[PDB]
Amino acid sequence: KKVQAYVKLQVAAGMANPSPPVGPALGQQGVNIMEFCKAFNAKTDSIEKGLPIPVVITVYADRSFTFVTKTPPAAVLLKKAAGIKSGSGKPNKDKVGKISRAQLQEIAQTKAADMTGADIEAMTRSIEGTARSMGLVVE
Amino acid sequence: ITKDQIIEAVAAMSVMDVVELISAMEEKFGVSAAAAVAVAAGPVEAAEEKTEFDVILKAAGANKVAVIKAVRGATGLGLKEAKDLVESAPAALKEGVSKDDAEALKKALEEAGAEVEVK
Amino acid sequence: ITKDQIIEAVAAMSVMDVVELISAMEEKFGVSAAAAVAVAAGPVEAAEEKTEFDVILKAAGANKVAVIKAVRGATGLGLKEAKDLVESAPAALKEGVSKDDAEALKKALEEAGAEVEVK
RNA sequence: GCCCAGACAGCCAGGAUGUUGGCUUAGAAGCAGCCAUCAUUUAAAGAAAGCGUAAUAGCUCACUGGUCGAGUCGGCCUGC
Repeated sequence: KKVQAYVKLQVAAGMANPSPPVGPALGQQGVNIMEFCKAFNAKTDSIEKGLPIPVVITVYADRSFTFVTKTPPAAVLLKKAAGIKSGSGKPNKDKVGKISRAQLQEIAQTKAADMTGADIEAMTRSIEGTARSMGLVVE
Repeated sequence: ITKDQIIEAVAAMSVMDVVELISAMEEKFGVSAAAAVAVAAGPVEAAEEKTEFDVILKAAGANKVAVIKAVRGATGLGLKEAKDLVESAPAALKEGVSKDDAEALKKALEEAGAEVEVK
Repeated sequence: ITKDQIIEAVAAMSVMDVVELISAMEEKFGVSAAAAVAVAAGPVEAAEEKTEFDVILKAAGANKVAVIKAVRGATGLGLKEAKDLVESAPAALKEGVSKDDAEALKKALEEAGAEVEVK
């Protein structure tokens, strides 16, 4: 009851096994990789197959585990706003896509649940810095 | 001196010292390493006694029971607690509110016939 | 104690502290006799910047994050702020409080599982 | 150049979040190489100057707070 851990990263909705990458990790902390897989690609079946949502999961107190699929928007749509598949190896030199001022506040506000910054103008000047360092132009 | 004597040494100070202190908490190493104590000494109740404004009870007058009611409604203290905070006039009626609230609290108290001050 | 030593002592003392003094002097001597020290104590430059103790963090214990939260709300300091001001036990929590304040600040931290002293 | 309105160095504790940045690569996730090097929380924290791993991990530095309270640091020349 006292033995508990906590840690988890982003995972592609549908992928899990084999061991690498998700194998020894979160596999020697108490929970096995045997199940947990179908307990992942069975709860996230109604959204976008290509949506790396970082579901938060604890570890155990007995043997089992837990699951809490949270919420992409964010990170996503940003890569799919200026060619996600075809990107510039050396960004800054050239461009890959474009975005208007409207679609600058759009992705904004829809992620404030992770960006604690007063005023909306401060919210705009955050994804404008994260705007691009891998393709796409400001204006 | 122990850090548990300096923090207080400050509180002891007044607008004069705090300013003389902050004016003695800068240039030596620039406003940079000074901002620490500057932004810490700034929040000195006074300018907020939002902009921590409290309420002091100079006197309740002849309408003690009247002043008690106002206190029992603002602080929410019991009958015995309220009267004990009005008779000896321990001042500090309530602190932490804003300028508007305190200005309002003072008003409500004055209406009851009590003399209030705002540090 | 030498008069000069007393003067330096008072300068090292504090408001509420000298208040416990002027109050003790007022209770011992009287509002008339203690009026001398009362009118001399207040001028701790004066207007009262506000109010004396301190809130040193002897140890955050195992609940570091817990102690952090309390400090973040008391000093208004952000996350990374209380971080160090709680880990290495820099002590310096917030300077510019009195009994009901410092005593409360201590209580707030103690609740978070932090050992705090009041000197 | 930094110096007694608590720094420059010690000691204590941080040194983070998206991100294992993109590309490349069997693998490289601060730290082979190729280009960028912005943003976040905010007292500080370079998408990171070194050691280290097969790749991670781990250990330091930069920067800041507390304490320490004083000479310290980079640099040029000359004698043996």
